Amino acid sequence: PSSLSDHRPVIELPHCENSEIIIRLYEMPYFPMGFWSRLINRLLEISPYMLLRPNRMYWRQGIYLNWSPEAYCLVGSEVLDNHPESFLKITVPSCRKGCILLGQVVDHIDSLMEEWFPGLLLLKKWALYSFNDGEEHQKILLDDLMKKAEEGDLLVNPDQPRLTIPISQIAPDLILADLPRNIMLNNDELEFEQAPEFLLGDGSFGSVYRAAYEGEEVAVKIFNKHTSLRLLRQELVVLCHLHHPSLISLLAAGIRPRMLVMELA
Amino acid sequence: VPYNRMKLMIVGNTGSGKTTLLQQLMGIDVKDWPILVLNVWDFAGREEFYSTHPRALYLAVYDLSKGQAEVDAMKPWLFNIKARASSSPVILVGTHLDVSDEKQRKACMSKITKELLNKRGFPAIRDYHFVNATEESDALAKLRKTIINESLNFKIRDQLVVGQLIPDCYVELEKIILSERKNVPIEFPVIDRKRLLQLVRENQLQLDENELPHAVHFLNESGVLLHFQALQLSDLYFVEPKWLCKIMAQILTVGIISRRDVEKFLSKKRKFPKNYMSQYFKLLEKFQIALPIGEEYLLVPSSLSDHRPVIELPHCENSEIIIRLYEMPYFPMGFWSRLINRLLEISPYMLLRPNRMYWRQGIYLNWSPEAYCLVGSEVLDNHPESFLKITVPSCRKGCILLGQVVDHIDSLMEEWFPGLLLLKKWALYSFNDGEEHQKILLDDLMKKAEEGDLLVNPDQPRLTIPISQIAPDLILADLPRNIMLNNDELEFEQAPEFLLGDGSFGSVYRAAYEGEEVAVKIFNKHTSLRLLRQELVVLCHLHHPSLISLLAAGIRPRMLVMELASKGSLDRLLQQDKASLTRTLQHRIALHVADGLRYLHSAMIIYRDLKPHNVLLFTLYPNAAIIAKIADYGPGFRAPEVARGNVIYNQQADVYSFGLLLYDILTTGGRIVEGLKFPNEFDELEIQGKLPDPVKEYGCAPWPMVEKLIKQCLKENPQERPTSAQVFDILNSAELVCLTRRILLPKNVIVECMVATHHASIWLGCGHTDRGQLSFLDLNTEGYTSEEVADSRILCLALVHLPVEKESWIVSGTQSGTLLVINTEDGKKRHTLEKMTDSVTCLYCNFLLVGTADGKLAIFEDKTVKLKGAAPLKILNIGNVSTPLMCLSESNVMWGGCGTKIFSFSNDFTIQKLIETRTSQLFSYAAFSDSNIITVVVDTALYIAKQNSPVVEVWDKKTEKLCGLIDCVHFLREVMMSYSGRVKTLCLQKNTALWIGTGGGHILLLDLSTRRLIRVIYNFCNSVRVMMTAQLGSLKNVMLVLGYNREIQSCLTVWDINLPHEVQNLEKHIEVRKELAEKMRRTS
Amino acid sequence: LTRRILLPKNVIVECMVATHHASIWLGCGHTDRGQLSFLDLNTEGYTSEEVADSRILCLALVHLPVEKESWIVSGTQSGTLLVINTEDGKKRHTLEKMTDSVTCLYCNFLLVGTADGKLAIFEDKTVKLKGAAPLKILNIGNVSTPLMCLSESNVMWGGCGTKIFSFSNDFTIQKLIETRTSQLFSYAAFSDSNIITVVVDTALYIAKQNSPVVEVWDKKTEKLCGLIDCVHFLREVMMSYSGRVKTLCLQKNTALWIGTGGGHILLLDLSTRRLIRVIYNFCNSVRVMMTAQLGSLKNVMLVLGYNREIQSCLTVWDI
Ligand SMILES: Nc1nc2c(ncn2[C@@H]2O[C@H](COP(=O)(O)OP(=O)(O)O)[C@@H](O)[C@H]2O)c(=O)[nH]1
Ligand SMILES: [Mg+2]
Repeated sequence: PSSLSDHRPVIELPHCENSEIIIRLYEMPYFPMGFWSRLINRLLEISPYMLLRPNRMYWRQGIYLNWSPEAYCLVGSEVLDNHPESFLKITVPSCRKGCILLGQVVDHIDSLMEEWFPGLLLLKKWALYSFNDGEEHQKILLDDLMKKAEEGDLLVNPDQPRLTIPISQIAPDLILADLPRNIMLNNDELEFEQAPEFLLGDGSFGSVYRAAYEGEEVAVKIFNKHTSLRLLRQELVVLCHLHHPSLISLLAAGIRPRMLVMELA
Repeated sequence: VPYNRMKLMIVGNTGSGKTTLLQQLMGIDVKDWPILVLNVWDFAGREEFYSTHPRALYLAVYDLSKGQAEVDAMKPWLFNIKARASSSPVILVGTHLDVSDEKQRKACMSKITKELLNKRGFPAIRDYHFVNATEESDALAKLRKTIINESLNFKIRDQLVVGQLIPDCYVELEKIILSERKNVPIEFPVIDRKRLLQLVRENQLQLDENELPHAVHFLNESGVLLHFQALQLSDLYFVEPKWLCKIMAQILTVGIISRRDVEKFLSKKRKFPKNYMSQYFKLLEKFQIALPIGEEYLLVPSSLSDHRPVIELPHCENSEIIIRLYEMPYFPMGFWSRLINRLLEISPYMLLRPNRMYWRQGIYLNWSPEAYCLVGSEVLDNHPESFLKITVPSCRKGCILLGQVVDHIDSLMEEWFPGLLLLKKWALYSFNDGEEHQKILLDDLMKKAEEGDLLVNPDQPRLTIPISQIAPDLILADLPRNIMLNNDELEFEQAPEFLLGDGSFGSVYRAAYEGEEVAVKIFNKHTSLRLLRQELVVLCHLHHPSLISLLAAGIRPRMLVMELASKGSLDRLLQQDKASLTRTLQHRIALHVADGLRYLHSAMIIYRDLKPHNVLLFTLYPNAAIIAKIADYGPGFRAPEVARGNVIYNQQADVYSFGLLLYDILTTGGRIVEGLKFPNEFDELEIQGKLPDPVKEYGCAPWPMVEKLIKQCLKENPQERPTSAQVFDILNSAELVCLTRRILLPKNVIVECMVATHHASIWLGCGHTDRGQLSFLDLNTEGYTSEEVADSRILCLALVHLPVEKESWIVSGTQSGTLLVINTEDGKKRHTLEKMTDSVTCLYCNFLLVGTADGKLAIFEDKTVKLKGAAPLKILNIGNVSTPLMCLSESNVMWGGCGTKIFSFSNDFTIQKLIETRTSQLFSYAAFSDSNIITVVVDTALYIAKQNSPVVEVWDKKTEKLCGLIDCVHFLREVMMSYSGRVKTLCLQKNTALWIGTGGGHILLLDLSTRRLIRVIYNFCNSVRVMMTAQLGSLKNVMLVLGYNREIQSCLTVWDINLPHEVQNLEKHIEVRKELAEKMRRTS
Repeated sequence: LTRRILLPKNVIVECMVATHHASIWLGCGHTDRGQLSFLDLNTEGYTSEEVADSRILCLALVHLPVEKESWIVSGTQSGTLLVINTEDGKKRHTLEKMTDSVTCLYCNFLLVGTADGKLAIFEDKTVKLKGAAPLKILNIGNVSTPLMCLSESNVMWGGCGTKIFSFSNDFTIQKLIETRTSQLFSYAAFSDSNIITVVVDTALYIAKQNSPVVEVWDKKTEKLCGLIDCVHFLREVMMSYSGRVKTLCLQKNTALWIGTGGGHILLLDLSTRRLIRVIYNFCNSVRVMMTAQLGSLKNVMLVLGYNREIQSCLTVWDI
């Protein structure tokens, strides 16, 4: 109900320690009233089962949702002392179900950034993290995190190498661990040469080649430095629940190469 | 102080004129009469109080113009008076003399000189008068003088017997309370605030355990307030007499009435809490105002029609029915309402509901033409004595009904109308249908029952009757088939060598029955039959595995054949064979006793006698279905509460007694039992409740859980003590059995690592401070010390044992990367080995393996480490600056964790395989898979726990493949942010038990052969830090679990390594006996 | 045949014997003196003549085809035995008076059961003598324990008090079963009772006085084989029906007829112990039942009872 105030109820949560949760921040000074009405309309679509209608508590500029002690998802606006630039904050527990809830939410937020703010892409994406429970969190610009995601290593403290953090915890929606089990790319089965002899076609995202995934010729979409990672999962969203004999099915994704594997015949 | 107040009880029948008598002299109208202040209670109407809740003088008032008939009517009143206060004075006053000819006066005069003044059974009427009218009279002047002088004489009589006079001195504080209770203004005068009122008046009679009970006792006897002591509205609900009497009397007058309609009226009359209303109804029962019929109805005995409804019984010929008569001089007041309450529960099927009818003076139950029952009053001409008649049809069900009826009648009289036990019992019979019945006393039939003969007509031998038809309750024909005595099985001699014991009931002999050892109770000329049947009633309907059952009864020689214990009583075992008394046996005994108590308490039976002398053992074999039983269900070992001799027994008394039994079991020496030999200290000790620490005082091996159970059980306050149901639940625990020790560490001490000495003490690290501090725990004395030994914080400890060189050293790896090596036999021998290039993350040792934070593995030669500054044999680079080594396991090939890879080593320290486990992310969740390995357990598969994972990975070392996942969250998800589900440590036992510690205070026991949850051990502490497997100095294997208990508290818990087995075995044990309980109860 | 034979109003019968060759002798229970009545089944005729001072307790037929004569022995309350020739009612003989009253008779030789538990045995042709002494006398019970059931079905089963006897060819007690041990089953008031009727085939069927059940005993091991619950069967039927057993008759095809004290007669199959059929409301109270053949040799059941105005009724029931 849009008639509600921006009240934020004192709800005791599970997963109170820093390592118990995932925190994603979206910075922008102001999100023109109506933004959160559109946001909640798209937030009231979240359901990890699709890959239950819990005691959600709408906060006008965000929502509680609740889900379960095991997996929950809080989304809403925030502001800090001496930090007038407002921001969105997402809190899910550090687990796959939380990752799923997060992944669906961040896609809804970005689709809103495309919808409510066409062409704006402000909207700074930060991974909030800590090397020790009870300590102060630090922020990673996801652009730099993606530079490190390419490496596939942990966040390594250069001054104290003894402190390292899994990138997948830092940003669960960066590495596709929340996919339906049947489409996680088996890197030991994707016999993809990437040579011109395998070229089938192309597109704005990059190029289409062929590969012997699990011994079968499949089509492969290489997101060749044309907004990779992002477009890849957005396509996966379209592919999810897309089931018809006349259509090209998904034969596993592949976030590490940014190469979607599709039906070829 | 010299209390000068006395009660005046005025009794008589309605219309006597007794109130106006009182008026001139000066349910129940209560007023003071200062003369000496009398508390006058005028029983105006039929106030059952004289029987429902009976320093007083009785004034018996009757109408002389009615005559001798009225005199006889007063016999029940006199009986009742004698029955509760035979020593109290009675003044008999005839009224209406001004309308009664002296003919009646002298007729009644002679009547009382012949039948009351000189007749036993009545409370020796002290004096008497006749009064013309309540206008005034010389007779009344004399009566006043008589009342005064006689009440003085009475108190003199009390001084002669009781020791108290009309100025007897009572504690002044009780007198004060009387005044405090006088001053009470409450809308619904029910008092609980009395505790506060005690505190208002300073605090007098401060002995709540003794003086308080005496004050209350006094307050009822003195006529001040009302306790109602098994009601819920009893102890904490003191009620104004005026309301109790008024409201209940009114409701009677406001005959079957539904409960609900009564509730409706009551809720408008006086808005009582529904809780109080449930008690209200219970009070109506206890005060004989109304009896429960169905759960929705009340009988309301008073006012029931007194015109016995026309009932035509089936069966007419003499031989078709059985008749029993009870001759009485008069029925006691309330006799019938009490009798009815008992008879309503009769049923020939307890081993469709009956068409019940009520006469006030009788009950008719129908059921079926096959079996029905009529009980009611009948009177014959020329036979002043009133009497009961019981009629049942002559068949087995009819017999069963008869047995129940006569058992209730005799029990009624024993409890409520003793003195009669008069009650001439007659049986009716005839030798030919169509003729008249003949009477015979049951005593004579018992004489014939002993002969076993037919009743034979002394004039004509051709006419005989099979005794059973006349009296099927003299011969035990109403027994369950299961307990009829088979005379071809029972084999006994009654010879001296078989005598097991005796008592007021007769004697007990050892015998054989169906090839088994049994005990035979013989009622050898001790008011038998009645005692026999009482025991039969109690024994039947109690069918629990922990009780001694009945193995057939037989009237022919009047016997009860019961189970004989094989190993004898506990007391003997305690003093004769401690070797049998193992920890396992002891626990099982405690369970079996607790069950018996739970059962008997649910059966509303207070045992009142739990001592070692009453516990019987049927086999010392620890793993048996039934081991201990409680004898004879239905000294200096008393609860301090009941030890006062001024309270009533209840379940809490038994619980306290149980606790003492448990204490006695704990100390197998029976040390407090040995204390009995000096009873002057023993009985008082228990009264004091100041028992010594069973461990420290007697040298008894620790047994926590039980130790606190005893403390919880033996509390001074009855309301604080645990219920017997709860006691059992506590005893029903594998944790109870297997927890052996618990040592708390000093406040604000944090231990991050442990090394037990395999030979009885533990070396402890210390992560509380930021300084290399080494602590030490002595398990033999629970001693504790600590000293700073290094600069940076100690991370890992390891024991170097050189039995060849006869020495051993503690290797302390720390944050600085140094290795401090200290001789266990000499604290002065401290030295440092070659410093590592990074901190030490783990140690293992033969070669001393040092795993450092930079992924480097140093290997030191076995003895070489003795030298200061010694270098390692060789050094390997496994990981890197960001991938530290964290685990060296071995169960002679090494396995271990390095970042996210699993390595393995040969005896030449060469790498035999680097298994990258990152690929497990295809299953589970990538942030769990991608995390540093904490520990590696090596069995027939590898068990991997990673940092902050909730999932344990199972790997096939033979093919290097993921073979399964263990979801710890799932297991605790099944259990109803302490539930983090984070895996802390893994220990593995070669009997398939897998021990998994976690973030919260839980330990999971899994079955390696099936990957299944055996049990969740929990509410251990705040968080589990480390777990070790270690052999004690007794060679017993235990788990050493060190945890946090945030108030930074930490502690060491020692568990019996066989916990997994105890969990399963106990569960089985409990279930088997559960089934047996149902088996027994169902047979009946 | 089911012939409903009615006798004169207030006629009461205490004993019955039929000539197995078509007529029945009946004892006049309604009188105060031994009167002997006689029913002619061929013409439905009925008469009576005085035979004794005391009443008749039991009648029996003595037949000597070698002598071409037959007699009715009258066992009376007096203990005397009057022998009455049926070919000549005036030709009467006398057997030695018993020590007590005669409860039962069975006739080669005549067995005489008495109230004091004795069994006199009179040699067949002593029936022609007056003041004749018995062949042999057995001491079975006593004054408190009467002998009452003589059931040959070639040895004699004896019902005396609570014990079952079996007598040899020379009157030796072959077997003795005290049935008081049956109290473990049933109910003591029934178990402990005088035995009235004993029926024997493969097992013994014991009807005790005032019992609603029949005991079944194993003649081969002397053990209780089972119980027949008559009142149960009447319970199955949808103070007139007390269920007390009055008489047991048994045909070789296991047809056990149980006459009760009411108007019902229970026919039961002893090969399965299963109720076959109840005769409903035969009379108000069945007294005795006898298996016999008519003049046509038709096998009928002589069901004698009362329709209480005592209306004695004999139905010549169709077997
Ligand atoms: N003639 C006469 N009648 C009396 C005497 N005392 C009482 N009664 C009558 O009895 C009545 C009092 O009865 P009460 O005491 O209220 O009834 P109770 O409590 O049921 O006995 C009054 O009517 C009196 O006049 C008396 O001395 N003489
Ligand atoms: Mg009055």
